[PDB]
Amino acid sequence: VDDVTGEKVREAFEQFLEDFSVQSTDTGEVEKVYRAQIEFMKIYDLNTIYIDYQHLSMRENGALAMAISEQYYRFLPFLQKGLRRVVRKYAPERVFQISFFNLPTVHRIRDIRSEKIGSLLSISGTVTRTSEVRPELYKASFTCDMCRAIVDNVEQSFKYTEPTFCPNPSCENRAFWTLNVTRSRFLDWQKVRIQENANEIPTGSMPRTLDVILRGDSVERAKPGDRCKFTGVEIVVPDVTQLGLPGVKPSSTLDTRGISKTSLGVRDLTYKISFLACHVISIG
Amino acid sequence: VDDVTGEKVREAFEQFLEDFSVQSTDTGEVEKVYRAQIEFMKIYDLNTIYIDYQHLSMRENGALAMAISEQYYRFLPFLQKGLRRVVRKYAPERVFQISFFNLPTVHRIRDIRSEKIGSLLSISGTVTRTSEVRPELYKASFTCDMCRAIVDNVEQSFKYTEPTFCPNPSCENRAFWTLNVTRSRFLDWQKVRIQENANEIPTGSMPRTLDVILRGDSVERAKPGDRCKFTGVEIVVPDVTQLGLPGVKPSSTLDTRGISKTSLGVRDLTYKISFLACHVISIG
Amino acid sequence: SEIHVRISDFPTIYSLRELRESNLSSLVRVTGVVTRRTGVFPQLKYVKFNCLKCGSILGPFFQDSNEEIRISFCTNCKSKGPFRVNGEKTVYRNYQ
Repeated sequence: VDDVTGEKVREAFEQFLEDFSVQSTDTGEVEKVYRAQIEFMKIYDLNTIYIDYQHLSMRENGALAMAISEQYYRFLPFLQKGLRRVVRKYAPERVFQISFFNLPTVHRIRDIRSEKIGSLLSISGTVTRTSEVRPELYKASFTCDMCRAIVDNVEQSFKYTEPTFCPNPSCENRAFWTLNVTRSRFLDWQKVRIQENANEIPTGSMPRTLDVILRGDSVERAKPGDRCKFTGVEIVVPDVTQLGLPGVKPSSTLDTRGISKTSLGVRDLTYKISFLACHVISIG
Repeated sequence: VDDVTGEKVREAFEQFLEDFSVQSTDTGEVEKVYRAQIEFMKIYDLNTIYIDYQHLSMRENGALAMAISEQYYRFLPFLQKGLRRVVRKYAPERVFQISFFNLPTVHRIRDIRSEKIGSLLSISGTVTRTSEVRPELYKASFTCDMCRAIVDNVEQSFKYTEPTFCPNPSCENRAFWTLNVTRSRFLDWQKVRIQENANEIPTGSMPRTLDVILRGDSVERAKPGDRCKFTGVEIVVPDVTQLGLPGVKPSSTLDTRGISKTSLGVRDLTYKISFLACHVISIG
Repeated sequence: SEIHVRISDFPTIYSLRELRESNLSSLVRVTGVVTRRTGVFPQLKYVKFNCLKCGSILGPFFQDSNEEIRISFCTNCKSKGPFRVNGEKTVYRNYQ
C-alpha cells in the first residue's frame, strides 16, 4: 500500500517532469524547461535542481500537490531515487539536492504547531549570529575487527548509530567499531539562529528566536541583518535541559511480558522544535 | 664456506648421477641406469629412488664418499634439492625419499657411540613388537587471528614449534595459534623395537633393545622374527626418566649480561640414543 | 639523521572561508593574520617503555601522527600486558 503509494507518488512525479514543462508559445519559451534544467546543469555540473511549485500545482489539479505538502519527511528517498533514474536515462559521483520555490503561503513563528511537522510552511525573519562551516558525515564505514571491516552503511539519519546488526562477517550484532575516517562522502553546513520580525510582534511580547541549519549548497547564502524566505520543511531536535519543567515525562520502558525468564536500561525523551531548509531567497 | 661446500657437495653429486652410470658393455647394461631410474619411476610414479653406494665409491676415489658418510644430518636438504632440479630438467605434488644400499661395513649395538651420530653404520638384529600405522605432520599451517592465517611453515623438524617469529600480518612473534588440520602434506610411520642377535652376545650379558622408526615407504616391510639390514643413519631422541641417574646435569640458563635492566624460565636436557632408517632389506 | 622539507610556490591561493570536504588530506596555500598563540610544549618523537614485570626496557618506537603507541606484550613471553613510558631515554619534539 504505502510501498506502492509513495512509489506511485514517485512514478507520477517521474511522469510529471518527463512531460512538457511550459505551455507558452514561440513568443517565450516553448517546451522542455525541466529537460533543459539537467542539460544546462550538464554544462556546469553543480548537481542540484531548481524546480517550481507552481507548475506542480497545474497538472494533477492539486491532488498531488496535496499529497506532498503534508508528509515530506515520509517522502525523502522516493523523490530522490526516481530522479536518479531520470538522470541516467539522459545523462551520466552523482549526489543530489532538491530545492523548491514559490510557496503561495508564508507564516510566522507564532503560526507553527507540532501538527505542522513534516509539512511545508514558509517563515521569514531576522538573521542573527551566523556560525562557521563544519562537516557532516552521513556515510559510516564502521565494522569490527572481524574480516569484513568495509561496511559503508547507516547513520545517514540524525543518530550516531554506525553498526548494522546482521553482517556476514565473523562479527556479531553486538560487535561494533569506529568509522573509517577516509572513505566516505560528506557535506558541510553552517548554523544561524534567526530572530522574528519586529513588524509582527504583538503587545507585551518580545521577538523570538529559532535555530536553522543550511546544509550543502545553501551555506554562505545567509547574511546577518537580512530578510529571507525559506524552504517549507521542518524538523525536530532532541533537547536536554527541559527537566523539572514540569510535566508528565514520557519514557521508553520496553516490554518484559515476552520471553520467559528464570536490568533497567530504559530511557526518556524531551525534544524541541527546530527548523531545516534548503532554499533561501533573500528578498527583503 | 659451508654454504658453498655442501652446495659443492650438491653440485658434484648433481654432476655424478647426470654422468654415465655403469661401465659395462653391450654384454650387460650399457649406460644411463640412474637416468633410467627416474624414467622407469615415471612409468609407475612411486616417488623414491634406489641408488647404490658402491658406484659412488668409484668416481671421486672416496673423497666424496668420505664427505657424506660422516655428517649426513648436515646434508639433508642439499641432497634433496639438487635432485629436485634434476627431475624438472627431465620430468614433471612431487615428494622425495632417498634410499641407500650396499654398505660395506656392518656393526652391532655394542659398536655404537655418541661420536657415531650423523654418520652411517649398519646394524642387524631381532625384530620384536611391531606397532600400528600413525601419521606425522611436518607441515604446519598455524598463524594467529590476524589476517594472514596461511603460514605453511616450520616444525618439519623434531619439535612442536609451529609459529615463526616474523610474519607480515598484524600478528606479532608472540602471537601463535593452532595448525590448520586440513591443508598440509603428511606421511605415516610405524615403530618397531629391535632386539640384538644371540650370536654376538658376550658372557654375563643379556641381549639389548633399541627403538627404530620406519617412515613413509618403509612401513610394513618389517616382520617380527626376522633378520634385517638397515640404513646407516642415526638420530637421538630426548628422554625424560633419566633423573637421579646420577650425574652432572646440563642446563640452559641463558645470559643476563646483555640488555641492561632497571624470571627464570630456564631448562635442562637429558636425551637417549635412538635409531632411524629408510632402507630395510630382510636378508637373513 | 632526519630532514623534513618545505614547498615554495603553490600557484593557487585560497585565503579563507572556502574549505570543503574536497579540501581535506590535501595541500592548501593559505594566507592570514597572526592571532594569539601559546607557549612551546614537548611532544614525544621516540618512545621507549619499560616492563615492570620483566625487568628492563622495551625499546624505541616511532611517534605516529596524533595517536599513541601502546605496545601490548613482548619480551616477557608476550604476556603480562602492563607497561609505562619511562622518563629518560625518550627523545622529544617541541610542539606549539
